[PDB]
Amino acid sequence: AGILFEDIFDVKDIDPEGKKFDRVSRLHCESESFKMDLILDVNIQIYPVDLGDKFRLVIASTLYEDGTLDDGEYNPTDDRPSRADQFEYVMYGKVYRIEGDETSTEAATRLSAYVSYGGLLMRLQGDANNLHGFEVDSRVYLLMKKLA
Amino acid sequence: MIIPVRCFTCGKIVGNKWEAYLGLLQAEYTEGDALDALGLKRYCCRRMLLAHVDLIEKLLNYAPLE
Amino acid sequence: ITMRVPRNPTIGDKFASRHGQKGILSRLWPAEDMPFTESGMVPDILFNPHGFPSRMTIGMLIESMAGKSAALHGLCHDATPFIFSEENSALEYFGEMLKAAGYNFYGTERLYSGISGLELEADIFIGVVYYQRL
Amino acid sequence: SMTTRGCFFTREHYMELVYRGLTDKVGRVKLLSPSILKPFPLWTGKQVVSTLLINIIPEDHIPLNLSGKAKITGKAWVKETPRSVPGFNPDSMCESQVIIREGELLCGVLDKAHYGSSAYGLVHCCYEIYGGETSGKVLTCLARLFTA
Amino acid sequence: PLQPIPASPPPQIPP
Amino acid sequence: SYEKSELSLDRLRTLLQLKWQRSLCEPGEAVGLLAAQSIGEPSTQMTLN
Amino acid sequence: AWDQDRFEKNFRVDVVHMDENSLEFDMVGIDAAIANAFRRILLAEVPTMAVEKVLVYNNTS
Amino acid sequence: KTALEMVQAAGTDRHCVTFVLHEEDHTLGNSLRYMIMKNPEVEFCGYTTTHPSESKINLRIQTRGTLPAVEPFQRGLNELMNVCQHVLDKFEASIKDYKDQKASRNE
Amino acid sequence: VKNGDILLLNRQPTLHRPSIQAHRARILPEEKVLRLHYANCKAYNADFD
Amino acid sequence: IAQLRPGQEIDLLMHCVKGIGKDHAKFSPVATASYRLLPDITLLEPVEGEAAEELSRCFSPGVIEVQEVQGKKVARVANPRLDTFSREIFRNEKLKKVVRLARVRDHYIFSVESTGVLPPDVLVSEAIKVLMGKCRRFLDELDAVQ
Repeated sequence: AGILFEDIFDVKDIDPEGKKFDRVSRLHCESESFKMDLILDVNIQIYPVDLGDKFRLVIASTLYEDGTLDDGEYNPTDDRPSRADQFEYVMYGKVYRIEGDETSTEAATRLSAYVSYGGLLMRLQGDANNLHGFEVDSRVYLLMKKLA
Repeated sequence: MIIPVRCFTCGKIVGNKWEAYLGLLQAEYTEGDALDALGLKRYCCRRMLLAHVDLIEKLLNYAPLE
Repeated sequence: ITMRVPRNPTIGDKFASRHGQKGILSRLWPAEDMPFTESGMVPDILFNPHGFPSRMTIGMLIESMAGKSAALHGLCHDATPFIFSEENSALEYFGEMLKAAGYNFYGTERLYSGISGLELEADIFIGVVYYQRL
Repeated sequence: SMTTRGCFFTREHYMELVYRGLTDKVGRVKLLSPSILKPFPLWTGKQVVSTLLINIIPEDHIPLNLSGKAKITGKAWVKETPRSVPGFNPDSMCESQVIIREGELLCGVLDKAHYGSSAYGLVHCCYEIYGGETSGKVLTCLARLFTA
Repeated sequence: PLQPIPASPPPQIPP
Repeated sequence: SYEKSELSLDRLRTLLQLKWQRSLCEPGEAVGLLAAQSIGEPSTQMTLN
Repeated sequence: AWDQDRFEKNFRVDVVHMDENSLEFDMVGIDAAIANAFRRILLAEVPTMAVEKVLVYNNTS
Repeated sequence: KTALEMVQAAGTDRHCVTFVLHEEDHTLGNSLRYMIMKNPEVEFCGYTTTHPSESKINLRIQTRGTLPAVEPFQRGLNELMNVCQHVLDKFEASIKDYKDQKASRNE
Repeated sequence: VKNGDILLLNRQPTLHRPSIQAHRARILPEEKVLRLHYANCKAYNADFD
Repeated sequence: IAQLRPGQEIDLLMHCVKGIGKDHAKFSPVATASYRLLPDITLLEPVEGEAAEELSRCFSPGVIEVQEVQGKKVARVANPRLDTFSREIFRNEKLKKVVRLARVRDHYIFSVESTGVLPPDVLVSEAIKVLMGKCRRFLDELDAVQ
C-alpha cells in the first residue's frame, strides 16, 4: 500500500475570480480533519461538480494494492484489481516545486504542494511531515470520489 | 462573351437557362423570382446569371455580313 | 500577320481585389480536398486572414458581405462613398439583410474540413469578392 | 491556440498529430502516457508538443529546464474583482510563465517570445547547447504540427 | 431665403 | 532555500570558465570585414527619420 | 474493440426523397472517416465518358 | 510495377515497420487507418502523404508483442471489406424497397 | 543535384553576413516561382514584391 | 454552343474516350455530394410566454411549432432536421441559455445530384464497388508478394 496522503473534502467556494475558460474550473476547497487547503482544477464538462459537494481524496504513488513500483507505460487492455475501481476520477501527475521552507527551519509548519496534471494546476498546503515522500520529479496519481 | 457551360464553383449545367431566363423576363418577374423558378438554390450558381453580360449580340454588328 | 497566343493563369501569376490587396497564385489544390459548407458548396479561392490587421482593409469585409447579400436577394447594391453616416453604419444595416435572408448576422457560417471529415469549431467567414486579373 | 490550459484530444487524434508533424525518417518512435485517465484516456496539447522534443532531442543527451517568461501578461484575460481573500496571489501558480522541467511543459502558453527570434527563447537556447541541426529540426517540426 | 435638399441615407431595409 | 540542487561551488566555477574559453572567436575570421558590415548595416538602417 | 455483429445491429439507411437526378438518404451509424471516403470517391472516382479531341475543318465564326 | 512495398526499419524488425502504398489519397490512408486502430495489439498507427505532386502515402504501424505488423495490416483490410459488403447489401435492399413502394403509392 | 545537396543565394545590394544563407535542396514540379521562409525576411532585407 | 451570321460555317469531328474524375474536371458525374450532421435542438428550459414570436424568428422556417394547449402558445420542435444553424439565438442576451444547439454524433445525411450520365442510385453503388475493388487489389498484392 502506497497512500502518500489521504483525506475527505468538501468545497467552500468554486471560482472566486470569474469564469474565464471553457473546460476547467479553479477550485478552492478545504479539509476538515487536518487544516490543509486544496486549490485544484477539475474538468467540469466530463465531471460536473457543484459547491456543496463532498468527496474523499487520496494521492498514491502507484495504483496497485501489491504496492510494487513497476510502471513502464499505461497499457490500455490490462485489468487487475487496482485502486481506481472504487473511485470516479483519475489524473496522472507530477510535483515540481515545494515552497514554504526557506532556511534551516526551527518550525516548518506551513509547507505547500505544487502539482500540475499535464496542464491542470493543483495547490495543496499543510504540515511538513505528512506531506512527505514528495521529492522533485515525483509522479503521483491523484484520485477522487464524490462522497455524500 | 457567350454563356459558359458549367457553373464555376460547383459544376451544375447552367449553359441552357439563358433562353428561358429571358423568357421569364418577358413575363415580368423580379429577378429573384426568375432565378427561383429556374431552379437554382445555392447562390454560387445564381451569381452566374444575375450578373452575366452578353458580348456577342453587341459584337456581331461588325460582322463581315454578305 | 497577327498571331494569337493562349495564356492561362499559371502558378506564380497575379490577382488583385478592388482595394490594393494584391495577391499571387500560390498553388493548386484539388477540389476533393477543400472544405465544403453546410449546403455543399466549395470555395474556389482561399484567403489568408493575417492581412487586415496592418492593412486597414475594411472595404474587403464590407463589400464581401455585400456580394453575398446581393447574390442572395437578387438586386445590385450601391457603393458610393459618404452615404452611410456614423448614425446608421454600413455593417449594421448591411447585415440586417443577411439576417432577414437566413444566414448568420456577422456574415460567417460553419464549415467542414476536407481531409478529416470533422466539423470545425470556429466558424468561417465567406463572401463574394470581385477579382481583376493582372 | 494549442498550448493553453485545455484542448482535449482523444487517442487516435493524438497519434495522428504526432505522426503528421514528425518528418518520417525516424525509426522507432517513443510515446507518452494519458494525462487524465478516468473515462477515456484523454491527453493535453502540452503532452503532445513534449513528444516532439522527446523524440527530436537525440538519444544521447537529456531534455532541459527553463523558467523564463512569456509575452502575454498575467492580466490578459482578467475579470473585475476577487472574493477578498489573502494568501493566494495572482502572481504565482499562473499561466504567464513557461516552466518546462525535463522536457515536459507544465504550465503556461508558448507566446511570441520563445519560438520567436529573441533572446531567451526556446529555439534560442536549444541551439546554444545542442548544436545547430537539432535546433533547425525543432523549428521545422514544430511548425508542421502548428499547421496540421 | 435659403433652399433645402432632401436627404437620401436610409435605404430599403430587408424584404 | 530548499536546496535539492546536487552541485558544488566549484563545478559552477569550472563551468563558467569553460563557457568563457569556448566563447572566444577562433583565429581564421577576418574581423575587418566584420566591422565593415556592422557599421554598414546602420549605414543602411539610417533611414528612419 | 471491433466486432461485426455489434455494428451490424445498428446500421440503417433511411431514404427521404428520390426523383430523377436527386437523392437523399440517412446513413445513421457509420464513423466519419468512412462517410468522407464515400463523398471523395463520388466526386473523384466514378468513371465517365467525355470529349477530348476535336478536329477542325474550316472554322469561320 | 509495384503497388505495395515496405522498407524494414533499422531500429528493430517486424513490430514497427513502415509501408509505402502507391497511387493514393486521403481516402484509403484515412479509412484503413481508422480500421486498424480498433485492433488492440497495436501501439502506433499513423499515416502521411510524402509528396503533393505525387500520389503515394506512408503508413506507420507499431505493435506491443513480437508478432510482425503484417497480421494487423491484413486483418484490417479484411474488416473494412466485409463492412463495405454489408453496407452495399443494405443499400440496394433499401433502394428497391422504396422504389417498389413509390410505385405502389401512385397506382 | 539530389536531396542531400545545398544551394547559395544573394541579394543586390550585398549587405551583411546573413545576406548569403544556405538552404537544403528539394524538388517540386509545379513551381514557376521560388519559395522561402517568411520570418527569415530579416536575413535578406527581403520584400518579395 | 455558338452564334453565326450568314456566310459562316463550322465542321467538327469529335473523338470520345473514357476516364476518371481526378484526371480532369469534365468527369464529375455529380453536381454536388455532401453531408451535414443532424442538428438536435434541446430546450434546456421550457420556453413560454411571448418568446414564441422571436424564437419562431430565431430559427429556420418551420422548426418551432407554436402550440396552444390552453390557447396560450408554447414552443416545441416540429423538425430538428430542417435547420442550417442560423445561430441567430445568441444576439439576444436572454435567450442564450434557455436553449441548446449542438449536433447528434453520427447521423450523416448524404445528398447526390447527378448530371444525367446515370441516375444517382447506380452512382452510389458504383462508388462502393470501386472502394471494395481497390481494397481487394491491395490485399491480393500483399498475398502474392509472400
